[PDB]
Amino acid sequence: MPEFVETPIPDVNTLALEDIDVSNPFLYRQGQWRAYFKRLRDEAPVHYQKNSPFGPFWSVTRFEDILFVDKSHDLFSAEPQIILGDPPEGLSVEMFIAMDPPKHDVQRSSVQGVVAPKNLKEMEGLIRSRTGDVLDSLPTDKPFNWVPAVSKELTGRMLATLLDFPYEERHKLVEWSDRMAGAASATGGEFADENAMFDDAADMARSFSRLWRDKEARRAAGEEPGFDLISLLQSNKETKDLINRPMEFIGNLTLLIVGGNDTTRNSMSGGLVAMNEFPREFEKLKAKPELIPNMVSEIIRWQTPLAYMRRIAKQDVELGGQTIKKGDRVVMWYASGNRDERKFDNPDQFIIDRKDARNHMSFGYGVHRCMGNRLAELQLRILWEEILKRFDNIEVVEEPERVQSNFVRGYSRLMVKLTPNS
Ligand code: HEM
Ligand SMILES: O=C(O)CCCCCCCCCCCO
Repeated sequence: MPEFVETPIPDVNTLALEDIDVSNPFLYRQGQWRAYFKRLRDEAPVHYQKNSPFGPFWSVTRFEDILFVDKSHDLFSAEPQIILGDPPEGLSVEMFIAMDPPKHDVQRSSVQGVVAPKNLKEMEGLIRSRTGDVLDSLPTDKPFNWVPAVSKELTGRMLATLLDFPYEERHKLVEWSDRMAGAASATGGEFADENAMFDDAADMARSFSRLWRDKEARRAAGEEPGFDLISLLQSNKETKDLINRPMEFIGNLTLLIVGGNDTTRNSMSGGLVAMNEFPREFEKLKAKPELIPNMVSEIIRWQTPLAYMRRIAKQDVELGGQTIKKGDRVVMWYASGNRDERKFDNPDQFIIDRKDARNHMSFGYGVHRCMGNRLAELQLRILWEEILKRFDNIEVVEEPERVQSNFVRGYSRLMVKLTPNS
């Protein structure tokens, strides 16, 4: 697993169509991703790259084509993986995000109760109060890094709540999730030490087993089950014994924590970046706070926290005037589709009252459409409500540092200065 070392990305018009390689995990940081995807959308909407560090792959970059691919599980498989590359040999974990129907459906239906409306309504007060306390704690006298202070802080707490994982150890959930989703061989991310991946897998399984048993014993001793996933699984006849199917046990708990880890964090960081590029939108918001839910959809579209999901063609498929061969990897570039002017007028503008913001494809479409979508939107809505209660302005004071990945579109440093109300 070689490290990816940053080099300057040239202008896309310097290249031949055939040599456009969008697997490069520095395209987002260097701010080249937009022009690169624009050339793909306009000149090669269904595009084969025969030569990449991850092997050959197709890129699908227009909004309508991505819908078709994502919705067509009869034609494209999500197995065995949904990142572009491969996980390191021997620590593939099976997750339903990378499974086809019918097995996908059974696994998803066994956990979906944790984000049912009535269950999210139970989490709401705790989300609000944490959000409030975090924001109350922030300094207003000087800049600070919003990423660890707010985005990661609130996210780590949410992950712990989802499993009733011991609160004081929540950092481990985030760490385990980062290392899994950031493997160099998978996404071109910064994690290239396979030993730490094996260590984490071992520790996770020890820690999740211990928790499962602890929660069984607590329930038997008469603690009321909570709104978490483990309580939910222990309530249903079908999942009461999930610990004895180790692959589904680890897979489902892992998927749930990875699912809302960097996505929600980067949505939280992202809206401040968008507000800084389009500061009028923040005045519009203060004047019409009822826009928050639509703004949340706009933040998610604009940021597009996951750039893609990957599929394999189950058979030959004609698309965009090209022939995708059975067995070929195909990458649905949501980051491109959400900036497709054929769908969205003024795609690169952040417009918090954009009429069709809700139609973004940041959550995908079809049978793998993000199961946590309402939980993400809930958290974002609450963040901005609580921001509006406290702050007349939120200024980004330094160019953000962006994460190295072809999959995560994220921020590691976001220096912010707050100005309180009165
Ligand atoms: C803004 C935040 C988020 C974004 C952008 C996001 C994005 C996605 C995407 C793109 C998919 C796959 C779509 C496809 O293949 O068609 C997905 C699946 C999933 N997400 Fe999220 N997600 C977010 C938040 C969350 C949260 C908070 C959770 C859980 C607590 C979560 C849990 C899941 C799960 C379980 C799946 C698997 C769905 C399936 O395979 O049926 N996500 N998410
Ligand atoms: O080793 C493996 O199988 C795991 C490597 C792939 C990591 C997949 C990350 C899943 C992202 C889920 C985001 C859903 O909101």
